[PDB]
Amino acid sequence: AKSARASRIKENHQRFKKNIAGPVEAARLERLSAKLMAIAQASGVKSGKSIGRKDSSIVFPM
Amino acid sequence: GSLAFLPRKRAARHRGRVKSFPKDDPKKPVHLTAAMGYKAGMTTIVRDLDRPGAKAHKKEVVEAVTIIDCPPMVVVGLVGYIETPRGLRSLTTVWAEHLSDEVKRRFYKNWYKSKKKAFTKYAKKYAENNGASITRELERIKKYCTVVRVLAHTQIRKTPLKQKKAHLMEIQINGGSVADKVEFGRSLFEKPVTIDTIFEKDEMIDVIAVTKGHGFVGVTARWGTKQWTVARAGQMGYHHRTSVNHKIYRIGKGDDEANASTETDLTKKKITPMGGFVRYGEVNNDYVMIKGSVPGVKKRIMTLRKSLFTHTSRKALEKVELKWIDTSSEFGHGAFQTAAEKKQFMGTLKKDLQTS
RNA sequence: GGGAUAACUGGCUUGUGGCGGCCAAGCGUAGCGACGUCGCUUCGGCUCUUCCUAUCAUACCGAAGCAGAAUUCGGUAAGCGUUGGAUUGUUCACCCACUAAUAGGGAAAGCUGGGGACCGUCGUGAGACAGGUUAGUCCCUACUGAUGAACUCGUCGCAAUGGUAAUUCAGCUUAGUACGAGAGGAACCGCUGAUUCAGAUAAUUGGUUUUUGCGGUUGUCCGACCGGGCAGUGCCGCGAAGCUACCAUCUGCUGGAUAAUGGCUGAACGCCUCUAAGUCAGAAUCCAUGCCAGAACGCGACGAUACUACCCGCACGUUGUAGACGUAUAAGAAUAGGCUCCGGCCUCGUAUCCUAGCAGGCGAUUCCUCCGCCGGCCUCGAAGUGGCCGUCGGUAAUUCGCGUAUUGCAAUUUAGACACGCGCGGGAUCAAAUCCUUUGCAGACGACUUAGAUGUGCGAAAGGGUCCUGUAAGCAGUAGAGUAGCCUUGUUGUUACGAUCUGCUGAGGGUAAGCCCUCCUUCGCCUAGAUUUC
RNA sequence: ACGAGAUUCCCACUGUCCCUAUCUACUAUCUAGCGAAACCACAGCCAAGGGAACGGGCUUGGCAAAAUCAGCGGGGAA
RNA sequence: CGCGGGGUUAAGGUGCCGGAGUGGACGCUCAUCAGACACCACAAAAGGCGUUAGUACAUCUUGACAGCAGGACGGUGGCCAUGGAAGUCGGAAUCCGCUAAGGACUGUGUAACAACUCACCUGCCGAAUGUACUAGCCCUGAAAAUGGAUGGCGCUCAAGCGU
Repeated sequence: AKSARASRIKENHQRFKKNIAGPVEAARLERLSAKLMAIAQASGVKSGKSIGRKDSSIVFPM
Repeated sequence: GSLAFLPRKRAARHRGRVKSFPKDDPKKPVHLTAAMGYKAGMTTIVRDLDRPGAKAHKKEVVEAVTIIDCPPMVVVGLVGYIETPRGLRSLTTVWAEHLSDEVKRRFYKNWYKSKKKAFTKYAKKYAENNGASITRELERIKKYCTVVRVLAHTQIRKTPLKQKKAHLMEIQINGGSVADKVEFGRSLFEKPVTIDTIFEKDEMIDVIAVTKGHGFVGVTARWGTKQWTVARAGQMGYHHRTSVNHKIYRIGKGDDEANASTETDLTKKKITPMGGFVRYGEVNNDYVMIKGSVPGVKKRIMTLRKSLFTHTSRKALEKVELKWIDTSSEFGHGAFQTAAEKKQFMGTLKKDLQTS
């Protein structure tokens, strides 16, 4: 029989993932993301927009 | 035995880690990946099979399903990781204001005798015009990180468990730009996320949990007998396991009051068995009906995550139609689905007349 | 009886016989002479782990009158498997089947059945002897699991490294199609199961019963009844819970590079060539992902940190440093080319920068050059910094005046950076873990999941539900077989006892000990006490 | 005919086995008290090499982190 | 060969373990586990469309080797045999003409022909080629079974081989 890591089986699975399983899982993800979208939507230094410094080693201590 | 599970030692943690989230590309919409639930037990269902090419096609099949109690999770934080030549590294994490007592219990070993001040100074960061500090961390994640995760914790006061210390985990945010998912995580702060939003019906998931322990066991039951490759005695059970390809059969709402009802049987009943789930209690929240068996004992924390790859079987993307859900008692040879059905069968009793 | 000798083999072994003639490049100056051709023909069984390939099967290729089907020979391949019986008649020991197939060896090994040597005496054409003597040498480590000091305790993670997993068959469709005179008779794509292996799980079914839970019954006993004791759990039936069973159920996943081989463009070699430069595809192969563990001396993020001293400034240390003394210097890319200011330049870092002053003073003359600290705006995440502006401080580019002596003719020119500790004076904070009791998602002990401070708390009862058994004790009905008295005959005479049956009674009993719920169902307990910690 | 004689055949039964699972008591385990012996040059990781098919100490690699608890049987001539 | 100090060497070495040269000159070699001093066995008159040096013979402006464009004819389907057999299922002979040259034919092909192809010849092109041996270095020239060895890393105009 053909192994699970056979090249031919991978090619057939790749077509199945692209032509049958893909569209179905894409539609499922759209509905799920919409539900989570609904729940969620329900001076640089002084403002933090300028990302500054908060509060063993890699080099030899000179 | 198998040498792929060779270090048969007790799991380092009781919770179990995902160890792999599905690969992320920015094209898909923003979504979560994993969730937590508590194992309630098992029950029997009848399914109207629609498997073209099978012997049981257009026939009724009896199957065993497991029930996981899933109260909504609360999103209380956000974590960002960066890519390094040494792997993924946590750059910074941004916690939300107003954490609950349960999630603070996770941070303490002796909560009763402690002066509960975890995140007391962190709360002042939000409300004392140090919001620049909070935004600076949020902007740091946006412009340096490639993977953003959400810290969500369970609500075990809703669960019929004597434990009061909730469970934390990081759930990856997949499908979007790093900027998009950061705004996603910040908007989810202090908010409950229900299970029907993370997963849904007739989809196939993976479950991660720690198996039931057995203690010191000999070669006969440990390695299955009729150096590192020679069977020996030691710990059997309490091993971290990742089981894949388990189909969700139903997601119950808990507030429906007819969770166990189908379009075939018109009986207003919930999922809890007559007398309650044995050694667990009553499921009063959202629940996920998973086909077959799943690692872990009852009332054990259960980690549910998505499939790492697009499925290659017709077992996925196939509709699940239910005919009847068992609710009879698991404490014995039960024969009644509802308290009314028992009283109707046996008539009225001596105590019934004496009380009335 | 004496002499030499402990004994053998170790780049051993494997597929193609020997002898004679003919031919025969050479060597040689007759002799050796290969390939061919001719002539003559102790043993058996038992095993577990791993390895090898000299491959039986499964995968992929090359060839064959290989039409199809089934095959045969050969190549890469050890990833994955390699059975159940007979051994009861005969022999060179080998039949029966099942299966995809029923390949061969190494580690050379232990159990189990089959199947002694010296003298002495009496004799030797030859043996006999119950005549004597005698050898018979609970610890460390490895492996499997469990804890663990130091780094304040804890939470969430990363992933170096180590292991690694899936296998074979069948059925449906293609299709009674291609192919074939007929008989027969495929395959790719698609779909559904099953074998072996592996990891889990207890709804359901079966098994198990100290639930000693309920009931029945034997012997003996508590005077009888009730309720029970003993028979190391008397015996029997059911029996939850727990544990388990291919006796039950669920699940087992995808990228890159290759071997044999088939090709493209094209020299060698004016044809030609898959190979030389370049390059396409291609096996169950290889490497990784998915999966398991986590370095207890690998790392990251976050929370709270009581003292000690957490942060800041400077004051030093008779404090530690596999080893300061200008510890100065960023393009990228090619090497049969490159750089540029677009003029030109490139062997050459023997280059560029910085480089003077009591270990570097004081005062001038003169100069806007360089250095430093602080702020403001920004920028630096691969193990996180630099730029711009402003203030202040220092500052030979030129030239002087004052000072250096005495360390006595050299003696490390004690001078840097990091870390650690001791002190002041300014700001800031008022923490945890363990023991203990408890929990059973855990367990040999440690460890682990829990809970203990007012709460949806913990514990003990109780009520209800759900399950198990199978109808309690007692009372009553002439229902009742049967055993006896009263009077005299009874065609219906009465009075007592009366096993059993029926009703009260799906009753009574048990119910978490690893079942479920509690509206004030009742009662009680609480902000401890001990140790340690930056 | 007889025989705790042997063998074969027939019927019946069986955890012998397919293929194991469950249960009970005493141990194994932990604690209090009591408390030995065998044995002991010194030790104790693996690989290749160390002419005398001899290695445990040498060579040169793999490496290599305190202190412990339980299991086992791998190693210590003719 | 007494106990010490200084100097110089032998065998062996100077890429790092490791003290001393990534020393100098000219060449050779690319190995799918090269070689680094074992040179005995496997092992031969052995297989290599690997590479370099050499020896002998041979062809060449009278045009050599390779190629392209053409010829490759006639007696004659030679004789026997064969159902059929014409160069090409077989046996045996294998001559002559025209010639520039062309076999009573080297392969494909047909039932038999036909047709194609080779040998051989000519035109175009243009200068060096062919064969067989010898000597170096390289591949193969047979290997089982715990993971390991030029001592190890590693080394390719070498850190290999010869002087």
